[PDB]
Amino acid sequence: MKASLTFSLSGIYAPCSISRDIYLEYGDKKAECLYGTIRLPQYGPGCTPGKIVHCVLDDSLPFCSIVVPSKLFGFMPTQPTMDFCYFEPILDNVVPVLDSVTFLINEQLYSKLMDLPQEMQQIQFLHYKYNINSMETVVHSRDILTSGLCQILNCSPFPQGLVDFTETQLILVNDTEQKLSALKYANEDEEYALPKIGTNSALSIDLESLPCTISRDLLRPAPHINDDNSIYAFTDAETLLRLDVTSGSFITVSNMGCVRLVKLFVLLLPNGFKKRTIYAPPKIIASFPDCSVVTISKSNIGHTDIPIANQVFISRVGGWLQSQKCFQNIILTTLKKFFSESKRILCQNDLIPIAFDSSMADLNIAEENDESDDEDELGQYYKNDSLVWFFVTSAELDCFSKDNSHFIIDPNRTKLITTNITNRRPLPLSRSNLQRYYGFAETFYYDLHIFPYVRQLVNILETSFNCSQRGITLNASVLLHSTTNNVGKATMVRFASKYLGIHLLEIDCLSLTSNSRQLDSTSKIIGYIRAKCENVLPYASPAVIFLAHLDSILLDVNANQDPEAIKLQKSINFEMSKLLDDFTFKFPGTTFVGSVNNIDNVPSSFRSHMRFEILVPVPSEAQRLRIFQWYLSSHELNRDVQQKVPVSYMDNISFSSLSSYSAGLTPLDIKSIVETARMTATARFYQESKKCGWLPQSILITQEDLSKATSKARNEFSVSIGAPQIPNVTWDDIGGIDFVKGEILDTIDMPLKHPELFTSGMKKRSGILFYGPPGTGKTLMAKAIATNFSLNFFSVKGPELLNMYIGESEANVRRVFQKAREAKPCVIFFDQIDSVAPKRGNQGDSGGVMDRIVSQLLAELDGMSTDADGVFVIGATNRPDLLDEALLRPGRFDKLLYLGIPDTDTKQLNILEALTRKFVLDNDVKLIELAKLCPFNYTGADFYALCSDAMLNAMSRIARMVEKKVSQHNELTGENISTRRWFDKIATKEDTKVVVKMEDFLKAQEQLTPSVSRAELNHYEAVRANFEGA
Amino acid sequence: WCSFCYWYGPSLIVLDNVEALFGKPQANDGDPSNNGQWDNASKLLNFFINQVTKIFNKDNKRIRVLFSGKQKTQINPLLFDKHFVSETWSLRAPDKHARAKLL
Ligand SMILES: Nc1ncnc2c1ncn2[C@@H]1O[C@H](COP(=O)(O)OP(=O)(O)OP(=O)(O)O)[C@@H](O)[C@H]1O
Ligand SMILES: Nc1ncnc2c1ncn2[C@@H]1O[C@H](COP(=O)(O)OP(=O)(O)OP(=O)(O)O)[C@@H](O)[C@H]1O
Ligand SMILES: [Mg+2]
Ligand SMILES: [Mg+2]
Repeated sequence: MKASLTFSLSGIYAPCSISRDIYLEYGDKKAECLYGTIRLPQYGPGCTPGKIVHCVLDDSLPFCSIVVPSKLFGFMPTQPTMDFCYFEPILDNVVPVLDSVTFLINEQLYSKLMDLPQEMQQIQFLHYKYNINSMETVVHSRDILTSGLCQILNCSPFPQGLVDFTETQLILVNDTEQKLSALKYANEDEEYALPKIGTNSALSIDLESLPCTISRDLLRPAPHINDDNSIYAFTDAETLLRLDVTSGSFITVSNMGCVRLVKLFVLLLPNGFKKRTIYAPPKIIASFPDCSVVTISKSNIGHTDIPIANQVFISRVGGWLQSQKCFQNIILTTLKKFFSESKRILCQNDLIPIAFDSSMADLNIAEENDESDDEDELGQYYKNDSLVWFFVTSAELDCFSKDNSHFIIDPNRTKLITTNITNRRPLPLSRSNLQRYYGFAETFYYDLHIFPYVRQLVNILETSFNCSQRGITLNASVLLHSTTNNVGKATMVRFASKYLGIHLLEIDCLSLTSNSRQLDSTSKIIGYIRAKCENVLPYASPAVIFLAHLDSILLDVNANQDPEAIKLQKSINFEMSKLLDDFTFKFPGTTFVGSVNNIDNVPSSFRSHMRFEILVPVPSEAQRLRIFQWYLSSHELNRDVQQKVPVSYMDNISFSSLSSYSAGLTPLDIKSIVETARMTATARFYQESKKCGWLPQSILITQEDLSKATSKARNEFSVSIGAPQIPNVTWDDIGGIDFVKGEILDTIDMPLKHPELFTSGMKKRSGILFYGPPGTGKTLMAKAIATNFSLNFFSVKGPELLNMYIGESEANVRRVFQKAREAKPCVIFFDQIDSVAPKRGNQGDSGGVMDRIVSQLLAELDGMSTDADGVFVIGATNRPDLLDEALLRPGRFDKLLYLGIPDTDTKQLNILEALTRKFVLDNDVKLIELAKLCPFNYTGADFYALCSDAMLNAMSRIARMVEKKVSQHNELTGENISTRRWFDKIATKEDTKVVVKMEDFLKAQEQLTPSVSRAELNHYEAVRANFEGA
Repeated sequence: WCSFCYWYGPSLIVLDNVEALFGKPQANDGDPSNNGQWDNASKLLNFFINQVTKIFNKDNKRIRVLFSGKQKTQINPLLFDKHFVSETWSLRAPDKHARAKLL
């Protein structure tokens, strides 16, 4: 509900107070004090999370009104205040008590508390200082305690709740941090820092634009006339009180150009805006393009002057989002609506924004003319999603007039007259956004330090026009391509265009292409591009033309296809190349952007007509940290959920723990992650919504749901060859268990640059070729290190993915190493190299009908290995007799690394016990050492086969115990029947609780469980590891 | 279809046999070159996914879609690659008790 909002200078922790009507109607006597919730009229689409409030009766307050302590929000009497709120009483009175709170305090009072000998002295002094009362005090994280001096950091479990001094654990913090000086409430500032002056000519000061529109009910002075925000402008009372007006009735503006007329309004305290500017709708900033930033004027121009235009011409500004044929009906309709709905003020040489809903094709609604209002209700079931400019000429005003620069249009009198083109520069996004104001599906945004190649493309386009045209012309063409196929490369253009104010045309010739049959539809494609562009390219001042998916059109030439079709390809290639230059003849300053998903398929016959190309890689850690910040920022996460309850993350999120551990190689579409989380978080919210113990009144994301989401995203893509980073537990890189473990870390610690920022260009990498423990271990070993000192395990799966097809399979090697390197930091596991089994040309593959894997692997990954960065090998060879030793040598991939199998003296017996753990051994004695009754040289993975046999023996014991219980089940059932029901309906715990007490690991071991290997083959490995494996 | 869908508010679409509209031919051999990744049907599928994705990002309440088919993998590559699909189910040969109720 809405209630009248008012303020007091009372302390932040004092109770609010409510008008007698609210107190009598909603003061439930089951509670000593009425709890409630507040929200304010925040600007824009979002909303603040509803803040709990505590209140008391006051019969003096006007009907349906609230007083709140100004310092709760940080308001001050130095500026005009708000007047109404969203409120609710907390029905059912239940409110959570916080598990803990953290406080941060200046050094003086911090030390004065920390040196106190007892807890209650600290508590009571805090109570005195801040008027905090146990149980009753409402608190939120980031709440102020005193500006300059102390603040409330965080709360648990919820970010808001009640404090109990006996059970809310109190955490007290100081660090002398200068951030205390940044505590300034919402205001604390002496305005006389601009000293008073008796008169001024124009008060020229910076003009800027809002991040959003302003809802009409916010318009505090509320002029009675129905009139348009498009004429309104908004700023503080500061500077306004330096004029001789408030809520100014008449303002006019010019900045070394034409004049605009505007109306002024005051912005209120809750904003986070600049301390000094005027904020305007973009309708202003369509004038003064990218400049003209500072000058205004105010005078009594008139209350109802300029009331007509006898004739005008109004114009399409033109643009691909405008000039295409099928949108015309709705744009013209909403255009006439813009003039029909009210009188409005216009200037000569002036721009009106108009927006519409796409996909309104075929649907015409307002078939009946006039009648009762309907357009506005559709206009609130609509919400706009594409935006275009219309331009109006000067009015042909009758007779002589001193006013010759501005005019009013209204539904009566003169009609709209359309005219062909009026070319105009699109606004640069850094001067003012537009999408944000209209809340459209938003062009992503960059900071130019972290992404290189956006800066590259920017530097191309920014120079080729504006900075060039002072001199001789220069066209440009660029091709964009990427190894990975979802990299967002099209979105790059959507960005850079708006960033540089480049007028964009974009072409969906991927499929919107008529008959388009490559092998038949002869030339229609070329007509489709040419005749389309020709109708819209002329009289666009800059121009970039962007084609999606050139692989739809261009293709290679091969023996496999009809020469007739090949000559069709030839014709299309040639005419495309000619039209590409023809734009450079007919339409000066045109620039061309191509995009291709696989660079090889465009023949060099076209590729020669590049001016540049860019490899766009998959992003890396610093980029991913930026990109998650985007998706989890408030306004983009919210705007599409129409549900009134807002959504947010909470700042305990670890963007760094996402950035790598959670993100690996993942091929963008992090969107999929954030949406998967948003669903799951919403589910638990609607779960508790079933009148459960509390309702935190906001959807709150949590790290656990991000972890679940990312792990799901690695397996829902079930075809994916990859693997997660953490297949390892209890085995976290125990570098002290043996010397060899003490040396695996060398190959990772060094390229982690901890010894130096290595040159990436001298010493060959100490990649490891692991004999290790030859019999068993290797399956674990690489995974164990990979999780605990590295970051992924995407691995070559070495036996698979050799393509049989003629001359193809080099593609799979080049792809696998590309996909490996595409994750910056982590190894590839390689099985036995017998997965490749390179074997020098004889007694096998014989190097003839197959060479394609090894003939690549000898080279390209060794090139990377010699630059010695990012990616590392950890192969697990056992049978070098099967291999050619063209690798496995000091010249390429050295460090033939051996460990052997421990003879009998092992801590690994203790670690065997430690991993039979997680399941109970009832004995007090550990009884492990009797396993050493095994004859020596035995210590293989069969340790855990023996734990399996012991567990199965416990299972057999409990199985025969339940069989005995079944046999006597007549003791509690009329028959020894229904066993499959009985165990479930009795279920007296006893849930397979483990019985390792029977020590049956020896009872297995004494059988000489022959899956162990102990033969001379082990001696063979043990000797040859030294004799040849070194 | 999309035009009607946006009109009727919260709405749902199904396609009883998606294989006919958007099944990639299983032979993987419509052309030997890379453009086998964009035969005519897959071209339709991409157009559809683009339209839907664009309207969906405006307001997720408005349209969902159900695809019924033969084998969850065998529909189409692009359908998974773009993360258009997600939450999923399958029917299984009914158990004896339900089998009795059916009979
Ligand atoms: N790094 C990113 N930054 C911003 N938006 C991104 C990013 N990665 C993906 N997206 C979003 O995903 C979509 C990417 O579409 P786009 O056409 O640019 O590429 P794609 O479809 O993955 O590739 P292709 O052009 O090869 O078909 C857009 O909606 C874009 O906003
Ligand atoms: N040194 C060890 N300490 C403890 N457990 C070990 C050890 N070596 C092997 N194991 C057991 O065996 C697993 C790792 O070795 P495993 O028997 O799986 O290798 P493998 O299959 O012979 O290896 P490869 O990949 O070379 O074929 C571990 O998960 C553990 O159960
Ligand atoms: Mg794309
Ligand atoms: Mg193994």
